[PDB]
Amino acid sequence: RRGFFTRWFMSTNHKDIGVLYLFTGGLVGLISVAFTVYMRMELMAPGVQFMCAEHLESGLVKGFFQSLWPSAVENCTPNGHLWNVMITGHGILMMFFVVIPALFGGFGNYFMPLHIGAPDMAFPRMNNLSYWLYVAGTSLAVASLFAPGGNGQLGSGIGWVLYPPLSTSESGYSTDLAIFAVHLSGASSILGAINMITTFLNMRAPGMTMHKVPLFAWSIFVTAWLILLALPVLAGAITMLLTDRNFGTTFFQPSGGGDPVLYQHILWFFGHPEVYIIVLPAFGIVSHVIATFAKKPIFGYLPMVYAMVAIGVLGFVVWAHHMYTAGLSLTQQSYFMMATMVIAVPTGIKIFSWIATMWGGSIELKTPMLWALGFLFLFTVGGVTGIVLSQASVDRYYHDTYYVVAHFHYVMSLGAVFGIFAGIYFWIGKMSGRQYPEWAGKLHFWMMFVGANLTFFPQHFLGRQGMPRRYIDYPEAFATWNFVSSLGAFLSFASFLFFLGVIFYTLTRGARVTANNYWNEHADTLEWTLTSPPPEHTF
Amino acid sequence: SLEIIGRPQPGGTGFQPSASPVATQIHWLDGFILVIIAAITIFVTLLILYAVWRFHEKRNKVPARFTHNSPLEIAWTIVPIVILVAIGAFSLPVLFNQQEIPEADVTVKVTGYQWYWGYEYPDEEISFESYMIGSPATGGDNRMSPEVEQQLIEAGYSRDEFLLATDTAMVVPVNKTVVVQVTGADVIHSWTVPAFGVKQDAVPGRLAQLWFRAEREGIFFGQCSELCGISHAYMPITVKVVSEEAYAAWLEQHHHHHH
Ligand code: HEA
Ligand code: HEA
Ligand SMILES: CCCCCCCCCCO[C@@H]1O[C@H](CO)[C@@H](O[C@H]2O[C@H](CO)[C@@H](O)[C@H](O)[C@H]2O)[C@H](O)[C@H]1O
Ligand SMILES: CCCCCCCCCCO[C@@H]1O[C@H](CO)[C@@H](O[C@H]2O[C@H](CO)[C@@H](O)[C@H](O)[C@H]2O)[C@H](O)[C@H]1O
Ligand SMILES: CCCCCCCCCCCCC
Ligand SMILES: CCCCCCCCCCCCC
Ligand SMILES: [Ca+2]
Ligand SMILES: [Cu+2]
Ligand SMILES: [Cu+2]
Ligand SMILES: [Cu+2]
Ligand SMILES: [Mg+2]
Ligand SMILES: [O-]
Repeated sequence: RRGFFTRWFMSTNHKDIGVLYLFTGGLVGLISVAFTVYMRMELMAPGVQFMCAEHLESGLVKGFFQSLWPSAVENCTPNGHLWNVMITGHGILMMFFVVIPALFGGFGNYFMPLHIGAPDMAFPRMNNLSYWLYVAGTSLAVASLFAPGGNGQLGSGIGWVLYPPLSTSESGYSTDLAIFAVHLSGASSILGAINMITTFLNMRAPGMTMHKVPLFAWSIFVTAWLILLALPVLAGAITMLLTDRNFGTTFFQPSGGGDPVLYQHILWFFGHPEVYIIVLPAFGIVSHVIATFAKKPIFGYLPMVYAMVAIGVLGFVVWAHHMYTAGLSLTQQSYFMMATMVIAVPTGIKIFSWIATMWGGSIELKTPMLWALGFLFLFTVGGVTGIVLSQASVDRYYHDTYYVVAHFHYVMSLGAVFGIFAGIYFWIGKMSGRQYPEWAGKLHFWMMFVGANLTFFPQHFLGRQGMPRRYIDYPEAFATWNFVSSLGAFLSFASFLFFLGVIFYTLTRGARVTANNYWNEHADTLEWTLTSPPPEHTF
Repeated sequence: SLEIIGRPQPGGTGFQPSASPVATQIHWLDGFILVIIAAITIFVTLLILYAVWRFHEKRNKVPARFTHNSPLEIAWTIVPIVILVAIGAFSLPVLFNQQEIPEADVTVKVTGYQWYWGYEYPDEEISFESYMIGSPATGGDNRMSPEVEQQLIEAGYSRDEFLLATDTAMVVPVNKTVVVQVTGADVIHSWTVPAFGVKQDAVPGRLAQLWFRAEREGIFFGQCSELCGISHAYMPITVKVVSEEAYAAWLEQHHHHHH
């Protein structure tokens, strides 16, 4: 009856929009991960072998294929701009167009209404628009890569956080396109957030009291508030960049009386909440998953809710720990350090509660549980290096080095992302009507576990040895751990391609789901009382 | 000649050597925090592995139902607080020592440009620019070549210092308090020397200060630490720390005698 476009892209139903966000997030994820393989190809060995200026004189296509095969150093003129563009593209895609659309826009849109017994979102057409603004933003971010940019080449080589005067002086209009992309991502997130909040407050089922709402729906609720405060502040920061670039203002230009550091305060006021926006929905998913496979209800439900609330609020008063070397007074540094340290307390409550949930349980090591258990261990590794970094005295050394990179990839790529995979394996039977093959989920898990640890753990070493961020090339002494890191990245990439094969097989040939609840009775939230997939109109 | 001290070493896993009291404090503080965070991480990991081993479904077929344990829930809020307070107690004094600028024996004003550093010694009326050996300024294109290698050797280095070595160095006397004032000329750069435990952004329109006192003579390298465009990877920092007498000799070499 309905064509493929009408069935999916035109749908205003939360479950369909959820699925659209998941697939799209996965596709943009694949693109951004491919950038990192190329990045790690260049970082595998000292000397520049792939990112040669000589490749610019060929076509876009033949230049692309030339770029993939290594040249001798003496035939390769280093092109730092390509490196800077790849790095910026990878970061912007991840932070605006991958993990939050997957967790918040994807699982958030899909499961939050199911969890509270709501038939749909408050504003279903607004929900559909949110998705289109997301795709439009992604399209512009991607377009920026092929638009006239810095140094008379294509693309913006300015870092995902767009610091001026670099970002305000970058030639071409590629940077303006990236700014518009981020505006459109922001709008997408705000529309989503308005829906989540209105639905959560006004559309819970009869009897569904606030203290009976499942933890994932709480995580999405808290996340939406952060978005409402954080994203308009960013829209301001980047609009100021656009006006300095195009409309004669001098907000961040010292010649006109501006201050580059003012941008940083406004940016990081969004930039820290951003990372709690990323990880909270993953906290939610981990809670549902551990409770299910430990066959035991969540330990400390109320502390779990209040911890996420405390994390969200604290996330707004710590931003200048990204600015310890930017010219902050000793007083500001001391405050922001101590404020930041407080965040470990509510986060520790959650980690310990998850372990206490497992304690005395009957633990089933199915694929979704492996991801959640990995999350506990790996998010802890990343969280503690965050605490190290909060110490401004130690951050003097670590700032703008690969130790920071190691920190954030542990919490994001071995944390938030493990949360995404946990949710995918937990819920694919429910969303699709077909179950994944257990052995392949487990192989995926172990390949990713070994690969991602090999990729990022050695970056701590590189950072301690003083390797800076955003470098196309490095002193020879950094060779060993860069080589190991790159091997890890390649193994990680294989695991991801395998994963995509697992999803393809699942959705085409996977064993049909014959039960509303194909796990166990401790998967005790409303989606498990519905069919697999749930009916078009639910409740 | 001068010993090369402030540099990364092959396969290294620790900090670069310390050559200042500030760097030594960082090494101590990070070592202290590392023991603590390793303990915490090992604790969390062992608890997870134990729980899985102990309460695996083939071993424990009947799950418990508890969702509370006040004594424990209090302990695991309070203990993290104590640890954080302990870390803060040692961390704040180090921070204060880093950021309280003492009286200068030597004052250097550093400016970051795309893509090189400028040094001015206002007490000595000395001013000069410092480019990577291998940079276009020195005839190169930011890669190793037989010319670059010969240039590194002539300057007192080897091919191993490529990307670290500059054509000119910031020279200072050993055991003297150096105050460095850092600013940017165009975009933000960042001036750093790992061996000294210092790093300060070079922001256009702002003059920021840092200090160090080098405790041994030698050569110490840093690298630009705020992305600043195409040659971010290719504008390093060389500091040579020398005797009071060798420092004077270098000053006189810069003195113009016009009549
Ligand atoms: C998922 C995203 C995410 C998350 C959740 C976090 C969480 C945290 N982050 Fe991180 N961070 C990033 C992503 C994230 N970060 C990114 C992308 C950057 C780089 C930005 C850029 O420049 O591009 C960054 C950079 C960054 C900096 C700036 C570093 C620099 O540029 O020099 C700092 C400074 O303090 C910091 C700190 C912290 C802290 C303290 C936490 C805390 O929330 C973590 C708390 C968790 C734990 C502590 C572990 C579990 C707790 C226990 C087991 C209890 C017991 C523990 C103790 C008593 C310590 N991070
Ligand atoms: C979500 C956040 C995220 C993730 C997942 C990743 C993933 C990876 N990152 Fe990235 N990284 C950033 C965010 C992220 N990165 C940011 C913000 C920067 C800063 C850029 C800047 O400096 O401006 C950065 C920078 C950065 C650098 C430093 C560049 C530099 O300073 O010069 C490096 C270096 O190796 C790197 C490597 C990798 C690798 C090898 C992977 C991966 O290949 C690791 C393996 C992981 C997988 C194979 C799985 C990925 C799965 C998903 C993403 C989920 C997809 C969605 C669904 C399935 C629904 N990244
Ligand atoms: C005694 C016999 C005398 C015969 C003399 C005539 C033969 C000359 C052929 C030289 O060999 C060339 O070497 C290049 C450099 O290795 C190759 O470039 C290729 O490989 C390079 C690797 O450095 C890349 O940089 C280049 O872009 C890519 O085109 C190129 O294809 C290859 O033909
Ligand atoms: C499933 C996903 C798989 C991802 C794809 C992985 C691609 C990895 C292949 C990279 O190829 C290597 O690149 C090195 C450069 O980094 C070369 O180093 C050598 O050659 C260089 C000259 O090109 C020299 O400068 C080096 O010192 C020397 O070690 C090496 O020969 C070459 O084989
Ligand atoms: C239990 C049936 C086994 C079917 C195997 C599905 C795994 C798909 C692997 C795809 C790999 C693509 C690179
Ligand atoms: C919780 C993991 C923190 C990562 C820090 C790695 C440092 C280990 C290197 C020890 C050698 C230093 C002398
Ligand atoms: Ca290379
Ligand atoms: Cu932050
Ligand atoms: Cu610079
Ligand atoms: Cu730079
Ligand atoms: Mg910086
Ligand atoms: O952050």
